[PDB]
Amino acid sequence: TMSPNELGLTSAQDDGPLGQEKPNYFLNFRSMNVDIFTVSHTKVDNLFGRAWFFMEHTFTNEGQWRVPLEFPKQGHGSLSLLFAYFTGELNIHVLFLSERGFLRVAHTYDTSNDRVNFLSSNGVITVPAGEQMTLSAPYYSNKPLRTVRDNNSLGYLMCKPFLTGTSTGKIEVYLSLRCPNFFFPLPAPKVT
Amino acid sequence: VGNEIGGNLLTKVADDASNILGPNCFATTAEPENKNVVQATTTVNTTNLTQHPSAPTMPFSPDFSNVDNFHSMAYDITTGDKNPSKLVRLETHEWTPSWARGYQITHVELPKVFWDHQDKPAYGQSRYFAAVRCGFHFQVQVNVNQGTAGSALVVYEPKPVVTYDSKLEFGAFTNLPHVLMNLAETTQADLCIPYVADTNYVKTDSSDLGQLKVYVWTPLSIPTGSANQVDVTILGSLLQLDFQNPRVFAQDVNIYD
Amino acid sequence: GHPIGLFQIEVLNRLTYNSSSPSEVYCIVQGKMGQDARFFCPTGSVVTFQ
Amino acid sequence: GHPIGLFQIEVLNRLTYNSSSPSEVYCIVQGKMGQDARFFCPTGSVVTFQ
RNA sequence: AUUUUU
Repeated sequence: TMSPNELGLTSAQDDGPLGQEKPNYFLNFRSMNVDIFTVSHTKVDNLFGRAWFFMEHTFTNEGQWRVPLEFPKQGHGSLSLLFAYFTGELNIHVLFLSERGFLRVAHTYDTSNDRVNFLSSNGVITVPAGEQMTLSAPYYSNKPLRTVRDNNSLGYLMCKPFLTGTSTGKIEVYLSLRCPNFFFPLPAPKVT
Repeated sequence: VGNEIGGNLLTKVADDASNILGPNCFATTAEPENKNVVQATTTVNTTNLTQHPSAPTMPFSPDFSNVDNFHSMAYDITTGDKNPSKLVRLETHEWTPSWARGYQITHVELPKVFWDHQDKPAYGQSRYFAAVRCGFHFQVQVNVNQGTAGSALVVYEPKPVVTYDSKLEFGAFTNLPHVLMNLAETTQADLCIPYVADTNYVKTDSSDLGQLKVYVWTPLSIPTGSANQVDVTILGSLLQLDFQNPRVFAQDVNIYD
Repeated sequence: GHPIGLFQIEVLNRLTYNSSSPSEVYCIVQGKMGQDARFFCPTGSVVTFQ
Repeated sequence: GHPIGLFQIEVLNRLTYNSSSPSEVYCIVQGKMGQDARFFCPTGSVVTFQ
């Protein structure tokens, strides 16, 4: 039968270990699980499998664009802030808004700003002018886990546009992740 | 007999006065989560007694193996443990030419020499224990060019010998674990010495358990052109180590009577 | 959107005490989702965290 | 002969109390031999009992 | 790592 513990009478100091799926009941009530969709939208793989805006850059020259990729404190991706460590594939969505040209895109977890000066083997995919691509950067990190908060939690993204004439433009970037491994959930964030 | 029956004297009554709509009340009685118990926890030489314990906690689906499966540190897991038994340089003196036979080249305070400086692998632990019981493995090294010749006596002298050293006849020291090592023939001597004393344990940081010495069997015959600076080095390893008596940090404690 | 409901904690029996015990105590209210909890559509954000 | 060792009882957490309880208590230290205790040679006496 | 889907 039902114990008084499952009827509401408990002790907060006896909750450890963390993660106790204890059932709560009372007459005329029982946990009822009803599904509306064929699958879950709470699963990490599904939720995060959907991109979210990151930032935009307006180029004028053929200079390079180096930016510390990090988890959002803004979109639905904020749900990541509930975790401390991450590891797995990273999907980067880049939109190359230009009349005539090409956009070199690369990604690395390497902090050194000189290993990027060349782009030899940092994944120089080419998005023709007015096009957009979605490259999935592997976990080529030198650290087993990525603190989820760091201003560079995610590796740096590089964008060296190869323009042809006076043409200029802007590169909007949004991103998601493929199968994410989050660990050791931390306390909920505050609001600004 | 009473004082707990609150569950089946309310759960049943309703179950007895229930209609097609079922019982209109359910009552369950049991013991509180915070029961009258006592918990005891023991770590190395420690015991924590608590009479008001609480449910222990821990992270989600935790892994306490504590072993890095990637081995970011390629070493044996027991490296830190065995570290203090590691081979180390105990001494290095210079064989000054023109030293008659029997002359003592260099000595070494056993076993406190393994904690000779704070830079000794064993120095760390040695400080938290007053008693010691260990075995030794010495390797006295002496290098000399082929042109030169000579011989040194590497011998282990227990406290008994060290005490009455002058009363003993040199040339008979070959009765003790030694290595008459003829230069120009051998560059290193090996000596395996077990725990030797008149007491089960020796006070840490003591000269007890004897000491290893190196004498001049036959003085160095160094030709004219040949070099004249021969160095004698004493290396030591602990075949087996054992620190028992706990004590304050490096405080002289008397295990003896 | 719409509130979850009205939450009220009324006094039933005055908190009793004695010479060496407090005449008033502190209370904490926590909240979580049930074992049948579910979330469905992800939408935009209404606030910015830090 | 040689002492058994240094015996020290330090305070870890101040003895708490209330209006009707003592602010300090009495303590007693007893000593005995373990189940592996043994004595060996009988010797002369160093003191005289009564 | 059915850690694309069954």
